[PDB]
Amino acid sequence: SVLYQTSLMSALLSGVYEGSTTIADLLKHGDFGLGTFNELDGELIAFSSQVYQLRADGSARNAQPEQKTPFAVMTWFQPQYRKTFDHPVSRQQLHEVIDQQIPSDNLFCALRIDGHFRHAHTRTVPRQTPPYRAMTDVLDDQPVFRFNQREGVLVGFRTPQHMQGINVAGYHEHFITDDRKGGGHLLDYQLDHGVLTFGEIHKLMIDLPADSAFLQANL
Amino acid sequence: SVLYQTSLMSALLSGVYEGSTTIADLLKHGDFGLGTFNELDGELIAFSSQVYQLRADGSARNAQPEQKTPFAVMTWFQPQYRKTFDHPVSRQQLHEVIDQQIPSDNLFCALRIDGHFRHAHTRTVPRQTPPYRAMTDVLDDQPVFRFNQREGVLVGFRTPQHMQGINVAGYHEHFITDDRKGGGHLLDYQLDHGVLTFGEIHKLMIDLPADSAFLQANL
Ligand SMILES: [Cl-]
Ligand SMILES: [Cl-]
Ligand SMILES: [Zn+2]
Ligand SMILES: [Zn+2]
Repeated sequence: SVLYQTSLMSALLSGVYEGSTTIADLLKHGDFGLGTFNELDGELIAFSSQVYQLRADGSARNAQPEQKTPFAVMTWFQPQYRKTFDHPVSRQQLHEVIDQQIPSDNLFCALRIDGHFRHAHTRTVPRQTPPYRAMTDVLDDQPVFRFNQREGVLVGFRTPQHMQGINVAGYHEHFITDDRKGGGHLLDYQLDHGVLTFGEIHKLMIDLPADSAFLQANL
Repeated sequence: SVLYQTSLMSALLSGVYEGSTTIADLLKHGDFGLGTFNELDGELIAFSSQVYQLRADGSARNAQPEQKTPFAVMTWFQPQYRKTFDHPVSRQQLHEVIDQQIPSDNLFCALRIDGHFRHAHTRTVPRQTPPYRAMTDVLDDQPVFRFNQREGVLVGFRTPQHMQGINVAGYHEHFITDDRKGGGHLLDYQLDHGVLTFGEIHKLMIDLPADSAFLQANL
């Protein structure tokens, strides 16, 4: 298993909000992952090669193969572990299960949950036009959506602290509903019951783009 | 071209001085590069699939395929640029030639020089036994070797500042003499005349080990 990363979080945060990488290009290096759309028009969630666009209004829709991303992380998901929960468990409790099984912070984890969420709180970036506001100011203004008692899918990664420059350090998780019409970037959640699958990943490929914005960015 | 990195500089600097990766394993992902030997017994230089061990006494010898490394960076060298110097040029002048041609700090460069060095100043780490002294104290005690008016080969990489956690930020260059009996990790040099070949690299593969020392290291 290889975590295949398109560009750098530092480049995204510097104001490089467009890339030439398509959703079809992402699915060449995985069936599973997360990322951002061109102009920061929400974020993607991918699992079993199905890709959805999650937008700031709490909506999900099928991603089109031609859509472009300035940043993404994909893998061929090959989980080594399965745990079924018949009783409610919080996000932080689920992370403790994963951290106990993969206690080295120096490895990546990929995690998926299929089940019934008591709640799933989401906040997703809206489409930006330059000159760009500070990301923290954009997030202050974005409403949180609260999915209550919903069946759905969670996709996430755990990133080592030794990667903080390059990627989201810690857990990054996205959510989509069973009907695939709702979801977002997760702030917190509680699983009422469902199945966790996850695995460790030892290999990271970083693919730096050629666009002039990336090349001329100050990192 | 892919820069293939075995482990992390942060893990090496934390005191993880042994890996299970062999020189033969390194040559599976390149013909060119740099790295460190188990127990920090000097450093390797590799070019056209020839690999040499450079030790603290200023000696070079052929590396054996079974020797192990805790850290290395290798590539299939595919230079896009060639410049011949008929007149003396310093290391810092040569770097200016490369930086002008590949002005984005956000890309990697691989560089090779074949030619006659006015001087090549080297300092190479000696074999360490735990408990380990601070790397800065070890370097303070290591003599500098000065190669004067020698034909030889330089191998090096330029690492983006956006990678400082993971790798040597900036230029990392090693030197070996024509007779392959002398060389080391370069501090400074001047080329009297010779040929520079170099290329940009957009892709980095980081391969994290499984040994308990790496997994239990604090990074
Ligand atoms: Cl709620
Ligand atoms: Cl000298
Ligand atoms: Zn997200
Ligand atoms: Zn060196």
